[PDB]
Amino acid sequence: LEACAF
Amino acid sequence: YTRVVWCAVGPEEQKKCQQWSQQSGQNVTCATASTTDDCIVLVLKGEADALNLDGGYIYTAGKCGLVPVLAENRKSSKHSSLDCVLRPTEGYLAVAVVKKANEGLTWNSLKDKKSCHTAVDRTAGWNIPMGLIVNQTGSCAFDEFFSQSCAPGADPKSRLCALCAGDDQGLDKCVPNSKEKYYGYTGAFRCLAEDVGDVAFVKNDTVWENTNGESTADWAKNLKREDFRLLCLDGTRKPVTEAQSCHLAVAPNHAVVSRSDRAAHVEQVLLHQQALFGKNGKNCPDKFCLFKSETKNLLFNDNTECLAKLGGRPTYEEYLGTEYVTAIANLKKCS
Ligand SMILES: *[C@@H]1O[C@H](CO)[C@@H](O[C@@H]2O[C@H](CO)[C@@H](O)[C@H](O)[C@H]2NC(C)=O)[C@H](O)[C@H]1NC(C)=O
Ligand SMILES: *[C@@H]1O[C@H](CO)[C@@H](O[C@@H]2O[C@H](CO)[C@@H](O)[C@H](O)[C@H]2NC(C)=O)[C@H](O)[C@H]1NC(C)=O
Ligand SMILES: *[C@@H]1O[C@H](CO)[C@@H](O)[C@H](O)[C@H]1NC(C)=O
Ligand SMILES: C[C@@H](N)[C@H](O)c1ccccc1
Ligand SMILES: [Fe+3]
Ligand SMILES: [Zn+2]
Ligand SMILES: [Zn+2]
Repeated sequence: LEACAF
Repeated sequence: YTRVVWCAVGPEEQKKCQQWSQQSGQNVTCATASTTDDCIVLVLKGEADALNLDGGYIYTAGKCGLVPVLAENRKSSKHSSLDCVLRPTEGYLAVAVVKKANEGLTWNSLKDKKSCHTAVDRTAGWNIPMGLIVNQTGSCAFDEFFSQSCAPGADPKSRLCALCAGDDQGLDKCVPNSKEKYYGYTGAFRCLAEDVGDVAFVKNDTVWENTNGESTADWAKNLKREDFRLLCLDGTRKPVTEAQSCHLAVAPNHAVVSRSDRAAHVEQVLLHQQALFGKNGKNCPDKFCLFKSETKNLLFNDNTECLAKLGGRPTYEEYLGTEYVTAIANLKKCS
């Protein structure tokens, strides 16, 4: 909910 | 200066990109992926330099460090005194569209109906409407609100993909790229037009561009604006000429994103490329038009007049606006 989704 | 590697989403964008590459004398070359997220990854790996993205995707890209470079700017609403490239972008109107003949339908009776979305994660097609619905229902089960839907990008075996049709051969059902018949603005509107769905979540401009002869495409050539209505948040229904007073939200214009370390260069090349192939461009229509693709909105929306410089070298959060960023954040809590 705040960092890169990859 | 060097070559800018564009990322095309799907085979049709790849084809347009290849034509652009050829006409640019390889000043632009192409990388292609099956989904926008895959393209975002290619850019992160440095295997591609950039691509134009819907606001919802800019949020994904931004979270990963990519930055907005230039924004799409359409035929100016505000009677301006400045060139398109320097003109601020206004935003587009996210709307909910239904058939006038589907008489009982309003924003308040959408539950258990059939829906058409541009794609999961996109602004008008998903983030705005589902964020509103989740909020109003006080429930995160947005995958159980509509009875069936075509929301490219969702699980192909789920209700959210039940209405999607795939390509000519019936393959790639629900893939989030133009091969899916009901993908994007025009695909979701088509899903409504053919009555596969009860409501389509697109933008104002989509309805106009695919009705009353604006599109000669077979499914759209006979569509009449009077046969459609917009659903306003206060439960009323209005003619599609009233989008200004009957929309779900104002969405940030689609924009080009790239790695921060390549931004300056990508910008330089694009500004030059549009001088050649943009609207009034030296080589458009004679050779190639960057902003045309027979209403399929490949690489760029077909209604784009130019790519505009951004004011204040905005971060992705500034470009999208705090409200929208928080709206996405809130919705993301559900998944
Ligand atoms: C909704 O979209 C339509 C289509 O983009 C807008 O109409 C275009 O508006 C421009 C500038 O205002 C006109 O020069 C064009 O002739 C219109 N195009 C067509 C095909 O009619 C309309 O203004 C938009 N409405 C709102 C509220 O933004
Ligand atoms: C859904 O509801 C949430 C909660 O109100 C909205 O998020 C709030 O947005 C306001 C106005 O921008 C902010 O000041 C609040 O800080 C937000 N609250 C939270 C919990 O962070 C959100 O905008 C709504 N979603 C949509 C699409 O309207
Ligand atoms: C290709 O890029 C080079 C470098 O800017 C430029 O000199 C040339 O005019 C460009 N040609 C086209 C057709 O894009
Ligand atoms: C939301 C605002 N910060 C943004 O620049 C914007 C405006 C119109 C269109 C696109 C983007
Ligand atoms: Fe969009
Ligand atoms: Zn408004
Ligand atoms: Zn700033």
